[PDB]
Amino acid sequence: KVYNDGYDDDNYDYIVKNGEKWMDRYEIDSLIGKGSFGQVVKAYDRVEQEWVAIKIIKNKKAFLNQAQIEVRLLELMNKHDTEMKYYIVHLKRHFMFRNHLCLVFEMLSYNLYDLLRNTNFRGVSLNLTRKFAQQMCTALLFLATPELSIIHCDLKPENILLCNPKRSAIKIVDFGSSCQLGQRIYQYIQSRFYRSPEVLLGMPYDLAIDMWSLGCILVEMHTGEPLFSGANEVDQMNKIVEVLGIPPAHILDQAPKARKFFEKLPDGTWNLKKTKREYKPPGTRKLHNILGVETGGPGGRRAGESGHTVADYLKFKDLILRMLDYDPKTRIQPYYALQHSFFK
Ligand SMILES: FC(F)(F)Oc1cccc(-c2cnc3ccc(-c4ccncc4)nn23)c1
Ligand SMILES: [Cl-]
Repeated sequence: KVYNDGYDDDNYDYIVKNGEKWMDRYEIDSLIGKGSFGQVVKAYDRVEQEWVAIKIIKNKKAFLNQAQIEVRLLELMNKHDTEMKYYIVHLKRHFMFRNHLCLVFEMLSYNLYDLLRNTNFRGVSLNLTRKFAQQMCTALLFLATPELSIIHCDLKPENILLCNPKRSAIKIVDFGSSCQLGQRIYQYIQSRFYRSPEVLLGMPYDLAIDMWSLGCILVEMHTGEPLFSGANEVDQMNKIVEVLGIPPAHILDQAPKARKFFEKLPDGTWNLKKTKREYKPPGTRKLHNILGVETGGPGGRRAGESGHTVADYLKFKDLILRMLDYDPKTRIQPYYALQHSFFK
């Protein structure tokens, strides 16, 4: 019958019903949320006797194909992360159910965007930020293992989950957009706020694009707001240039999409194309002041508060700037990010 025998909605999602029992094994409790891939559902595994989160993929070839890549990437991670000490959500198994691929995960709590909303977008503390930063650098270290070389390609606050509302532990979720070094190279990957300059410029990219995203995420987690909130690629590039200046000439010379944001003057120098919206001149929106290094943190909301010293902010800003290096050949890599003084 049409609509998968009446089991699916107009968006190829399985219509979730509380209390349903799948495979005479999973007792579905309730829907947790939806994403572009489909839905995540809270369930009780009768066999293992534990709560699980089941990701129900949309009943559509394009989404099924992405989930098949995710399964392959998580299974290859499990072969190297059997202790699970590396901070990636753990896939327990998968199965097909009513023409939906279902991935069974350990149950986690809500995501880092939800954590910001509980904060009313005032940000979490610098100490909590440091703890988040340390775990994500360790995760990026694990993904950089040569036999893995996995690029997540969609790091953002909604793709990082707390294990538990009362603890600082986090895990990275959702590898449906992910890939390994040496596969297809795409335009328009990564969520726009977190999209690296390499990808905007249509250049080849590697694991460093996740570090760029990480840098943007960490500032957001403390300020409460995206660092670079582009409405489109040109706005996105221009907002990056406000904080970090014009990209180096050697990179723009190599960039296939450079002329979409920049032009060369007769003397050979690269300048922003003018499109209305007017931007701060390049490099004048100093991150020193977005973080309010000498002025009580973002918006002054940390004035008079311990664990927020000027030296802490100077170390934080230094680490962030290394993560937002324009050149992916020198952008700080996970191993050395973990030796930065912000963590000592
Ligand atoms: F927003 C939606 F994701 F739809 O629903 C949500 C929203 C807030 C949390 C979760 C949640 C709780 N415990 C887990 C474990 C894994 C996963 C996951 C794995 C792979 N890909 C995506 C998610 N999610 N999850 C799912
Ligand atoms: Cl600065």
